[PDB]
Amino acid sequence: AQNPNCNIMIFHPTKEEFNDFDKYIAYMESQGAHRAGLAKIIPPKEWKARETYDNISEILIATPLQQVASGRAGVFTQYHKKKKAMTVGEYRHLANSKKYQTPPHQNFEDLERKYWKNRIYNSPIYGADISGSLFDENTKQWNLGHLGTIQDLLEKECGVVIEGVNTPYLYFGMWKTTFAWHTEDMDLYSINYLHLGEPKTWYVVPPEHGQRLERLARELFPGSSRGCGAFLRHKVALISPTVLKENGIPFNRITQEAGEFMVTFPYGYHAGFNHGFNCAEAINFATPRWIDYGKMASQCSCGEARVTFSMDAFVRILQPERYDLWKRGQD
Ligand SMILES: Cc1ccc(C(N)=O)cn1
Ligand SMILES: O=C(O)CNC(=O)C(=O)O
Ligand code: NI
Ligand SMILES: [Zn+2]
Repeated sequence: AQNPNCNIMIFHPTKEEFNDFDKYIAYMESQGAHRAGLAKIIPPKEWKARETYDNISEILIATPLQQVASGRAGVFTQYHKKKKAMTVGEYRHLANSKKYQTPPHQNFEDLERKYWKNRIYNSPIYGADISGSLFDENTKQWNLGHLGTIQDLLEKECGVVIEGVNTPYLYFGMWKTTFAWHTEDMDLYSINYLHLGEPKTWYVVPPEHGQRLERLARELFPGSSRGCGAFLRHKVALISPTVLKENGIPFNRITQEAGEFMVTFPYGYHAGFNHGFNCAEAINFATPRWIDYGKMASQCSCGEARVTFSMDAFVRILQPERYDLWKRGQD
């Protein structure tokens, strides 16, 4: 078996290898990449996402989210307090202000130490889940707005015909902005391109060990667990690498820099944080190997987790028994 220790693999496709997205994902998996839950892909040197990022400042963040933490440094939840709209120009200025800017640090490891030591004592503002794309329309390779849709994958594999669409989202981050432990909706893949700015550090649990993380989460957040059998779907829980190590949870970490892609694989739990002002673009996608994961995916039915329009059809077709109770939570 390839990659039995479930290490995060890093790929360097040539421009020739970068033409066929599906084929390269399949290649990565032939090398065992999916066992880690996360892979890095460094684009060929000839490739560019867009010519320049001039005027990005005009983009509106309609609902910036202030990420307020509760708990202890290594085990906490965050809730999102909605703030007034601001442009990316205003957001960038805020990110770079004395109150919010990245502190002096020696290297990535020093900054990681500072993050887990001090995260809960601050409330950074995240510009998350903004529908849109920053890829040039003339970028033909790995353009996250030009991928085959999940609906077409389901149609090709299963012959089913469903409503729904599948578009990218933009994420504007600053120092300490955080994504909580989660898998994707319906345990889909995700792909994430860091367009510009400071790095993003990722933590990931191998899919074959995801239930170990769930078990620990139920122990660490017992009230949340009683409220919902799938509460990690709420995307509010953080657990530090130190606490994961103390509890024997297998995981890996890696830092993504501007110009790099990350792919998360079905049922690969991940969490992380931003180093400073940056902009990422991400979208969910599917492959034939995903279908079985979609069938098995656990759902939030307490009503907390956000349900996109398109997820309805996935649950309806892949999980018809769950559908009625699940939509009872959506509506
Ligand atoms: C605590 C918890 C959260 C989410 C899930 C899941 N399978 O989605 C399971 N257990
Ligand atoms: O970049 C972020 O803030 C969160 N991204 C993801 O969880 C992802 O790409 O799957
Ligand atoms: Ni994700
Ligand atoms: Zn729930």
